[PDB]
Amino acid sequence: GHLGFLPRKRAASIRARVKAFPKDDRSKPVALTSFLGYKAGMTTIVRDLDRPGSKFHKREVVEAVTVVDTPPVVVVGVVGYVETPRGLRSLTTVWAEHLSDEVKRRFYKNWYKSKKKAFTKYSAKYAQDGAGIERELARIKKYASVVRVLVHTQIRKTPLAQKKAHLAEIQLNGGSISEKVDWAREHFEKTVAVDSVFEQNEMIDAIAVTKGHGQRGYHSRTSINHKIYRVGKGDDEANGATSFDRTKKTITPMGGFVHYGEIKNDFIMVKGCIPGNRKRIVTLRKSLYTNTSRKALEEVSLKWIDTASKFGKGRFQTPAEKHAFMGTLKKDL
Amino acid sequence: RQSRRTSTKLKEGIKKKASAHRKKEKK
Amino acid sequence: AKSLRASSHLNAKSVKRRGVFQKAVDAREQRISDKLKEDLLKQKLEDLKKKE
Amino acid sequence: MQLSWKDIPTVAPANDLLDIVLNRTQRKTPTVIRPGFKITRIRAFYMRKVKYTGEGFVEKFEDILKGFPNINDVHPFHRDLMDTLYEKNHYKISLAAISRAKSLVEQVARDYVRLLKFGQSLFQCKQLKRAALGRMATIVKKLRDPLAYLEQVRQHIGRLPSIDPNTRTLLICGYPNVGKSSFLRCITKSDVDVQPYAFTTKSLYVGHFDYKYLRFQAIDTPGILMNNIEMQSIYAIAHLRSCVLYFMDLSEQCGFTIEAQVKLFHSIKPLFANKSVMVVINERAQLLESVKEVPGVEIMTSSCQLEENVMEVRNKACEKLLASRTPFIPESVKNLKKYDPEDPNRRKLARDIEAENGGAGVFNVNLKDKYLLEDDEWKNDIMPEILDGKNVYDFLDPEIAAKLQALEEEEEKLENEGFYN
Amino acid sequence: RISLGLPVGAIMNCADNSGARNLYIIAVKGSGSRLNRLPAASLGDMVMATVKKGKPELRKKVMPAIVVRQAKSWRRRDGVFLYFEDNAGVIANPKGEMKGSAITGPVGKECADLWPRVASNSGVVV
Amino acid sequence: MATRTQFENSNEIGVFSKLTNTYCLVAVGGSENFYSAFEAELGDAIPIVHTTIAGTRIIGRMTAGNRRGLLVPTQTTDQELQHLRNSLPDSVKIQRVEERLSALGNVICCNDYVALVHPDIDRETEELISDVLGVEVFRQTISGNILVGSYCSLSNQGGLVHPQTSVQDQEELSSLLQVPLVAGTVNRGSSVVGAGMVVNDYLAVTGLDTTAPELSVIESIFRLQ
Amino acid sequence: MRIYQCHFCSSPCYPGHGIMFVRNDAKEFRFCRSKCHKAFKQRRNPRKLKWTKAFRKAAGKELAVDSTLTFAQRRNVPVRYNRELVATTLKAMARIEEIRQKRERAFYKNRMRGNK
RNA sequence: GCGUUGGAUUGUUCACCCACUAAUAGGGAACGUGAGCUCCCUACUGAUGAAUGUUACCGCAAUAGUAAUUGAACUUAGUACGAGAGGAACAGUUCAUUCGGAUAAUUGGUUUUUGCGGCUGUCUGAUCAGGCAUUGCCGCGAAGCUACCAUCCGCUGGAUUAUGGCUGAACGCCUCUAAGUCAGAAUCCAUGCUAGAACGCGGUGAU
RNA sequence: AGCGAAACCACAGCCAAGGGAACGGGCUUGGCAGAAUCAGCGGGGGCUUGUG
Ligand SMILES: [Zn+2]
Repeated sequence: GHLGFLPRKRAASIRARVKAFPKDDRSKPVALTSFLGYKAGMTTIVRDLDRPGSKFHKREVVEAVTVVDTPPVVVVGVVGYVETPRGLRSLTTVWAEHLSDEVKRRFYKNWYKSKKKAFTKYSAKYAQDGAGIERELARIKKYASVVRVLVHTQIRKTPLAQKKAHLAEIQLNGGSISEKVDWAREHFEKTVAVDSVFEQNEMIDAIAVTKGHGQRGYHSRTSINHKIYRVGKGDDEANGATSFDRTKKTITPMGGFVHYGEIKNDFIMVKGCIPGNRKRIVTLRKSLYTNTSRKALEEVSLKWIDTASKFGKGRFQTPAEKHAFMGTLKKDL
Repeated sequence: RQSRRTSTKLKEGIKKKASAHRKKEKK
Repeated sequence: AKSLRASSHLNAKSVKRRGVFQKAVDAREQRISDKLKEDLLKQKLEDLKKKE
Repeated sequence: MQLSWKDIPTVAPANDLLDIVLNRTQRKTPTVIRPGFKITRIRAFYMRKVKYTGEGFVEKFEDILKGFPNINDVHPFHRDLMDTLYEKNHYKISLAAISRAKSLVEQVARDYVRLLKFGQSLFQCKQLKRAALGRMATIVKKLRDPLAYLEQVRQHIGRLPSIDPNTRTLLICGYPNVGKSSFLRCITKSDVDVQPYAFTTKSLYVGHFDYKYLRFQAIDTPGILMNNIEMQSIYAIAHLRSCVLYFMDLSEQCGFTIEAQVKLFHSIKPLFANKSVMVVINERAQLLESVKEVPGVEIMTSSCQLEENVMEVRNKACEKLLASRTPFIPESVKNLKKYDPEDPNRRKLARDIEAENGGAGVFNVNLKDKYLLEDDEWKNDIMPEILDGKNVYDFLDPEIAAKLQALEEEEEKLENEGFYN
Repeated sequence: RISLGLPVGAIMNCADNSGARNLYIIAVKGSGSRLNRLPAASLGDMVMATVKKGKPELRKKVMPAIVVRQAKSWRRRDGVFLYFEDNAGVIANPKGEMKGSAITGPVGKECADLWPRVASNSGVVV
Repeated sequence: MATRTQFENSNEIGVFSKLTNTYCLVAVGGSENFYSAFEAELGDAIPIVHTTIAGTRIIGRMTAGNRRGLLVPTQTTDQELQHLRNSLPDSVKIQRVEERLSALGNVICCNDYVALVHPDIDRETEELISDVLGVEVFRQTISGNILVGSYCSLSNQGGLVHPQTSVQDQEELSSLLQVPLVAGTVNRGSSVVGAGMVVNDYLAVTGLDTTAPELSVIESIFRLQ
Repeated sequence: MRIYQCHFCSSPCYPGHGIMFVRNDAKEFRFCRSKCHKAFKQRRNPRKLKWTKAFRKAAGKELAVDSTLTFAQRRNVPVRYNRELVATTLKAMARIEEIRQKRERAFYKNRMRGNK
C-alpha cells in the first residue's frame, strides 16, 4: 500500500479539519474561504460536453455527481492569530452574545441534565456600550496576521436528528485586518448564504472522514479539484428543472434520498464522489490557488437531472409520472 | 561513506603486516 | 514524460493564472456584499417590527 | 539490402572499442568477491564475466559485418562504384579480418571457461579471468589498422547518394566546366557549384524531376580526360540503364578545345554505343559532324539564358526513354473566385478565425451563427427537448394546433354524452 | 474508456469474407503489465491472432486483428450499456486496410470512429 | 479545381465528409483546417454543415444525398436532426429512415439523377429514395463486392470504381448511369475509392497521398477542366 | 436525448438506466431493467406475462387505439423551429396528458362495471 | 526520483529463441521468505488508558511519513530540414496505461428482507393454513458483503548537480572561479497530503 | 459466572557501532526512554573490480 497515508488510524472526530487555507489577495475585499455541509447520496447527470479539442466535443455525456446538503451558516465569533517563531498562536477569540441552542449544545456532552448556563456571564460582559468586548476586538485589530471566523451548522433546518451544531474555523482572505474584523463585527449572528461562497462551474476541494468498516477505514481524506455543477436554493421551487428540461421537480428523488431526507434548503452538486458517506459532515475549501486548465475554464450546460428513486429501481421521475403511466388503481377509486 | 575507527583486528593486523615487512627487507 | 514537479507544466500553468477565474470570483464577491448584506437589512426590518 | 546506406552503427577506433566493452564487463556485472566464499561461487563469478565480455566484442562485430554491404553481392554498378572510391581488396580483407577476429573472441571464451571450472584456489581463478580478457584485448589491439579505415568508409558510404538503376535515369556528362552545373541548377532543385576551375564536383550529383506524370532522375558526372575520379565517370554510363547527355561548347569558354571533345567521343565509344546518345551544344563547323559518324547522334544549337530551349532538351530526352439529360452546376460557385493564400484582402476562413482567438485545440467550434433560420434573433437556441416522460420531438410538428382543435371538438362531443359520472 | 471481455486465449469468430472462421488470441497490442494477471482486450483493439479453422492461405500465419464484437456489457457516454451476441473479430494488415471486402454482423460504434476503413468496409453499423 | 487536404492526418476524406451540389457535411473536432479547405474552395455560396451523426465523427460513409434531399440513419439523434434543418434551405429535404442497416454511405451511391443501392434492402427504402431525391433507383453490385458506395464515387460528369472491375461490368453499368466509367485507384493504390475521395460536378477532394498519375485519371473522367 | 419505450415493458427507459442488446440481425433491443432482460434470455413471450403493457394493449385492460395516443407517433420530418410553434407545445402536451388520463379513467369505469 | 514481461525445455536445467512494451539494468540483505516450496522474549499494525484546577469547545505544529507514472492523438506540418526518399520539435490541447486515494449512480459472484410466485418429500376428515425439509429446488429481488468487473480525483515555489555563461584575477595576454555573479536535472528542500508529542503549547465557555 | 492444571524457571530482555578469537545478553561510545493494558501477523530467536 501507499506509505504517505500513515499512520492509517482513526480520525480525531466525525468532523475532519481543514489542514491548509487559501493564501491571500490583498486587493480583494473580505471573503470567506470555505463552507460546510452534509453528504446526501449520489445522482446521475447528463450534459453536452462543450470541451474543445475533444473526442466527446458537443456530444451528450453521462456522469455520477454527489449532492451535499449545505444550509446557510451562522457566525458566532471571530479569532486573531499572531505569527510566532513557533508558528501561530491564537491570542484572542471573541464571540457574539446571542448564541443558539444548537451552538451551546456543542459545549455540553450531556445537554439534558445541564442547567444550560453557558455563555451567560460572558453575555453580561457584552451588556454595555462595549468596553471589554470592543477592547478584545482592538486587540486583534492591532496584532495578528490571519483572522478566522467561528461558525456553526444550522442543524434544525437539516433532516438529521443529531441536533448538535458543528463548530468549524474558517479564515478570511480579504485584504487588510482592519477590514477583516469590521466585516466580522457586522456579520455576528447573521446567517451566511452558500451561493455567496461558491458559484457554478468552479473547482473546489472537499474534506470528509471516510466510510468506516470494521483497523481499516475512518480516516480524514481531502480530495482536490472537483467541479461544482449546481448551486441550488431552497426557496426556489424546481431545482431539478434545467434550462432544457424545465419540468417542475426537485433534485430529491421520490421519497427522499437514500437514508437521507428531503432537501428543503440550499445544496451543492459536485462532480464525482466526495469521500465518506451520507450524513457525514463535509467542509468545502476553495482550492488554494488558481488552476487555469481547460478542465477548469469550461462553463457547463446541464441538460437533465435524474430524480428517479434509487431505493430499489426508478422507472419514473415525479409522482405525476406514476399515474400518467399506470392510469388509476384500486385504492384511488 | 567510509569510517575512521580502526577495528582492533586491523589495528593489530597492521603490526602483523609491518612485522612481515621487517623480515622481508633482511632477506 | 514530465512530472507534476517538472519545469514544463510549472511555467505553462503560471502564464494563464490571470484569466477569467480571477474575475469570476470578483463577480461573485459582489453577491457576498449583496444578499448577505441584505440579511443584515432584513433582520433590521424585524428589529423595526420590534421597535414599533 | 536497399540502395540507401545511412543506418550504419558507428565504429569506435580500437582503443575506444576496448573501453566500451572492457568497461561494460565492470559496470553491468558483479565486481566484488570474498576470499572465504565457496569455490563454485568464485568459479561462476568469473565465468559470468569472461562469457559476458566474450559475447560483448562478438555483439559489437555482429553490428559491423551485418551493417555494411558485402561489395560483390550487391549490384554490377555498385560493386564498381565502391571500387572506384575505395580499394575493393582492402575492403574485402576488412570483411575477413573482422570475420577471423569474431571467431577468435569466441575461441577465447570457449577455451578459458573450460579451463576456469578446474581452477581450485582464488589466485588461479582470478588470474585466468585476467588471462581471458588479456587474450581478447590483444585481438582488438591488432585491429587498430582496419577499424580506422572502416571509420572513413562509415562516413563516405553514409553520405553517398541512393540511385536506382531501374528508374528512368539520364547521365549529364562532358568536359570540366562546360556548363553542366548551370544545366542541372535550373532544370531541377539540386545545389551544384558553378565555379571557374577544373574538378568542381568530385562526385555524382542526382537531380530528381517529373515529366508526363512519370518519375525521372538526372545524374551529373565529374569529368573525363587512369585516375579514380576519372574511372567513376566512365563506369557511370557503362553500368546504368541511361541515356548519355554529352555537352559541348561553341565558344572561347570552358578552356578546353572543341577538337578535344571529338577525340573524347571516339575513344570512349566502346561502352555508350548501346545506350542511345543525346548531344547538345551550348574546319570549325565541319568537325562537329565527324561526331555524327557514330550510329546514335543528335546535334542542337542552344541558348541557356532563356528557359524554353533548355527545357526542350528535357522534352526530347523523355520521349527517348519511353520507347526503349443535363448535369447541374449552381451559378454562385462559378461567379466566386478561386482561393488565393497570399492575398491581403479576402474572406476569412476558420483557420484564420480560430487563430485570432488563439490556438487550435482551445477554441470550441461554435455551431451557432452558421445556420439559416427565418428570423436571426433566436440564433441562441434553447429547445425544451423533454416534457415529463415524453420527449418534445414525438409531438413536435407544424400545424399541430389545428390537430389539437380536432381533439378539442372531440371533447365537447364526449362530455355531453356522460362518460364522467 | 471501454470495458474488457476478450482475454489472452479467447476464441473470437470471423466477421469478414476472407476465408477464416475463428481467431485464437495470443497477445494484446498496447497492454499494461499487470501482476499475477494476463492483460485483456476490448472493442477496436488490435490483437495478435492465429487462425484455427479456415484456408491454407490464411493458416500457419501470425497476424494482427481488430475486434468488432465484444460480448461483455460495456459503457457508452450516451447513458445506456450494451453488448453483442458473440465475441468476434476481423483481420487486417498493420495500416488498417481490410482484407475482407464486406463485413457480416454488427460493428461497434467505439471501433468505427477509431478506424476509418473499418467505417467504410462495414455492412451494418451498430 | 481538384484539392488535396486532410482530416486528423487520415487519407480517408469521404468517411469524414459528404459533398453534394447544394451542400457539404463536416464533422466537428479539434481541427478546423478540414473545414477551412472546403471554406476556401466553396465559399459562402453553398452551405457547409458542421454536424455529428448519432454522436460520431464518421459522417460521409453513414449518410446519402444530392441536390433535392438528404438521407440519415435510424441511429440519428433528435438534436443532430434539429440542427440539420436549422441550416439547409427548402430546396433540400431531410428524412430519417427506419432500418436494419445504418451504413447509408456504404449502400447508396447517388447523384442528382441515378441511385445505386444494395440488393438486400427493404422495399420501403426504394419507394422513399425515388420520392424525396427525385432519382431512379437500382439494385446492383460492382465486381462481386456488395457495398457499392464504398467502392464507387459518383457524380453527374463521371464515376470511379475500384481497379478490380471487369470490362463487362464497366460498359454495361455505364449504360445505367448514361456516363462512362473508369476503374482506377485513389490514395496511393487503395481499393476503397468512394470513401477515399469526395466529388460533385465542379469539385474533387482527395487525400494527401493521392499521386499525380491518380489525379490525372480523376481530372479526365470527372471533367474538371 | 430520446425516451425509449422498452421492448419487454414498453415503459420509459432513461439514459443510464437499463441494458440494450444488439442481435446479429441488428436492431435495438432496449430494456428498462435487468429483470425484463433476464426474462428475454429465457425466450418468454411479452404478451403472455401480465405486468407489462404488451398484454394490456392486446387483451382489453387499457385502451390501445385513441385520438390522444396517435399524437405520440415516432416523428420523422425535421422542422425549422419557431419561438412560438414550440411555445404552444408546452401547453399542448399539458392539455393532452389531462385527456389521456380522463379517457383512461372513462375506460376504467367501463371495465369496473359488472360488480354492481 | 519512478519503472523493469510472457511461452516450448527438468536422464543429473548447469543451453536458447519470436511475442509485446518506453525499457523489459545488474546486485546485496548467507543456511534471505527449506519449521510459504519441487502457553521462552520482543519488533511491528492498531486500540484504550491514570496523571499534570476540573470539564468542554475551537486550534497551533515540534516531529515522522509522503506520490504519482508512462505513452499516443489533434494543431504547430507535410513547415523547418533534404537531390528525393523521408520527416521534427517548443508553445496550445485530448485521452489512455500502471500505481494510489476515494466512491455505489449503473454493472456484477452476491442474500439467512431466509422478500414474493411455482413445484415436491410429508400430511392435518378435504378445500384453506404451509406445520416441517442439517439453509428443499427454480424464477427474480431491494438492503447489505463487495470488485478494473465499474465512476471521480491525483500540486507549485525555492535551492542545486552535470552543463552553458557574465565580470575577472592569479600570471602587464587569456581563462565560467580564486573573491564575485546569471540560468539550469524526473534531484534536493519547501508548498500541498497523513498523524499529532499520550510528560509540546494557546485561546475561549461554566461556579 | 463457577471449578482449575502442567511443562518450564540463574537473572533480565530497545536499537547503532566497537568490543581481536566462526562469543555477544550484561561492558565502551551514542540514539534514546514516562505509569497501566487489550487485539493482530504467523515476523525474527581494510579482502575485491579492466586490459594474459
Ligand atoms: Zn421492462
